Order: sequence, then structure tokens, then C-alpha cells
Amino acid sequence: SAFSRLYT
Amino acid sequence: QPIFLNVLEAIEPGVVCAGHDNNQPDSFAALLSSLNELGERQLVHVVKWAKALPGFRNLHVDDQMAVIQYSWMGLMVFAMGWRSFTNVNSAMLYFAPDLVFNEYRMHKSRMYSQCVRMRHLSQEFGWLQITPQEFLCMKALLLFSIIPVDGLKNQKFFDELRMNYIKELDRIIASCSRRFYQLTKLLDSVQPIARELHQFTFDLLIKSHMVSVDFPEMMAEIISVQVPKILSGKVKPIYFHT
Ligand SMILES: C[C@]12CCC(=O)C[C@@H]1CC[C@@H]1[C@@H]2CC[C@]2(C)[C@@H](O)CC[C@@H]12
Repeated sequence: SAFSRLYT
Repeated sequence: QPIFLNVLEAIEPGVVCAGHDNNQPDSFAALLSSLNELGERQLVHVVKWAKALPGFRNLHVDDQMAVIQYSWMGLMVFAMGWRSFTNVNSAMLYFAPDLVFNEYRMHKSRMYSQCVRMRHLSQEFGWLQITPQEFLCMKALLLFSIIPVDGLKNQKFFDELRMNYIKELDRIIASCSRRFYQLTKLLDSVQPIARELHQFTFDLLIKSHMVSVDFPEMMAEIISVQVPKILSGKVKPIYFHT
């Protein structure tokens, strides 16, 4: 996910 | 005064603009595309803010990510309601300095009832005389106010965290605890708004190509993957009041 990439 | 409040004050995000073109006519497509962009931009801020909260690193990593992806609508709605209250005394919805909704825009966005719901919330900050410190504590608690019915990966760390943020709201309050009834009631009032907006954005995403409404990357993914878990009933808000 683009979210998980942003987060981690 | 608490280390807790110090931290909430220090990490509170600053101004975010939508990038809206205020020269073009209000139109469903232009207004909703700028709301979607604003959401994306705000989501970057909400992540950095959340990672910096007291105890937040306690959570499993997947639980950190889950809780943000479920709770961002409530959070952003609550903060926008506060912006509106403080900048325009609830007279209009202050989504961003370059995207302030008047009645006309409320109507053009095809979200009028929901806007009225949000302007109502906003008026509550006035009618209840909520303080900045009550505001920050309450907003921090909204991060911990929606979870899967089957629980999180490490549910015990989440429970402990939520328990402590309740205690903190209680501490900055402390006949008086009628305030607690009201603040908890106000917190609950965010959820039905967020649900209506979750349904709205979901339908809009599905029909987005036909109405030329632009969704950014992470908004599309989140609204297609996480938001349907809420709408399907797999993930539900925690209400104070039944
Ligand atoms: C969170 C946002 C954007 C940030 C904010 O200040 C509140 C606002 C509330 C309505 C949301 C909007 C993001 C884009 C959405 C989800 C649109 O698709 C429909 C409702 C919009």
C-alpha cells in the first residue's frame, strides 16, 4: 500500500 | 502543565492549504477534487502527528497504521470544526485558508446535509465553550475511537492507551463531571458525521470517472480498502453513550 510506504 | 499537554501542544499540526483554484467557478468536480487533495495533504500531517503522541509507539506497527486509516475522517472533521469555530466563529466551514465553504459551496458540493452537520459540530465548540486543552485531548482520543469488532493485533496495548487518554481528558477537566457527560457526548457526535462522509466518499470514488472527480493515490487506496471495512460493519466506532 501507498499508506504503509508513507508510514514505514 | 502535564508533560502530556506539553506534548499535545508541541505536536499539533499547523496550517494546510488545499491548492484550490479560487478563480474557477464552484462546481461539484472542482470542489470535491480539492477536498480530496486536502485530505491527502492532511493525511501526511496526521501520520506525523500520530507517530509523535505519547505511548503511540506502544502499539504494534500494523495497529498504528490501522488506527490512523480508520480514524482520519473523524480526526480531520473535528479539527476542521475547531478551525471553523476559531476563524469564522462557525459561520462557514474553514477546510483550509484557500477552501472556505459558504452556503453556496455547501450546496454545490452535493454534501449540504453533511456540511450542516459539520457546521453544527463547529457551533458546539461555541455553545459548550470548549477550551484549546479540551480540544487537543479530545482530538487525541478520536485516534483511539474506531477499531475492528474482532479487535486489533495487540488489543491490550490499545486498551491501555485509550484508557490513559480518557484519564487525561478527565485530568484537564479535573455538577462538573456533567462536563464529562457533555464532552463525551460531543465526541460521540463526530461518529455519525464521519459515517455519513465515509458513505459519501465511497460512492463518489465508485462513480469518480463519470463525474471527473479526482482522487489522489493514498485516498483511493484507503477509501477502497479500509473504508469498506467500516461500511461493511467489520470496523466500528467506540461510543461512550449507547
Ligand atoms: C477529510 C476532508 C478533508 C480535510 C478536512 O478539513 C475535512 C474534510 C471533511 C470532508 C472530506 C474531506 C476529504 C475528501 C472527502 C472524503 C470527499 O471525498 C468527501 C468528504 C470529504
